[PDB]
Amino acid sequence: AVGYQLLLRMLSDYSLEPTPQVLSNAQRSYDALMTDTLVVPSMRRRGDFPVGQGNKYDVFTSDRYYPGDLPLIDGDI
Amino acid sequence: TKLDEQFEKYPKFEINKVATELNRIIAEYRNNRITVKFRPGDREASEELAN
Repeated sequence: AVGYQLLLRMLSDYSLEPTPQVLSNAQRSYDALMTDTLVVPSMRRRGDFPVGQGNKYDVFTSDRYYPGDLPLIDGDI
Repeated sequence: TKLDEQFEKYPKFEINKVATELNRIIAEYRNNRITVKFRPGDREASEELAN
């Protein structure tokens, strides 16, 4: 993918044009590279969303609402 | 689930709707309580014994 993109960039230096097959190969390689670096951020909750009584917020977990941030032990924001 | 390297839990809301009839039955009993009663027989002194 890197080689094909670099060739596409430097083709104009020597006054050439890219044939459609080269473009298709470069597109396929770029798609293959972009596949390997997906993110999918997977959005979190709101922050004031209630936590139901089914989670036993009285004894199991002290908080009764969704945090909205990473809990820690000593950094404590 | 992990949910981007955490352990956020599913919301679990509870709306109790099955205790209404149970409370109604309990109130029905507590409004009219029952106990043990002794009935007399066909003798000369069964009434005093039952009392």
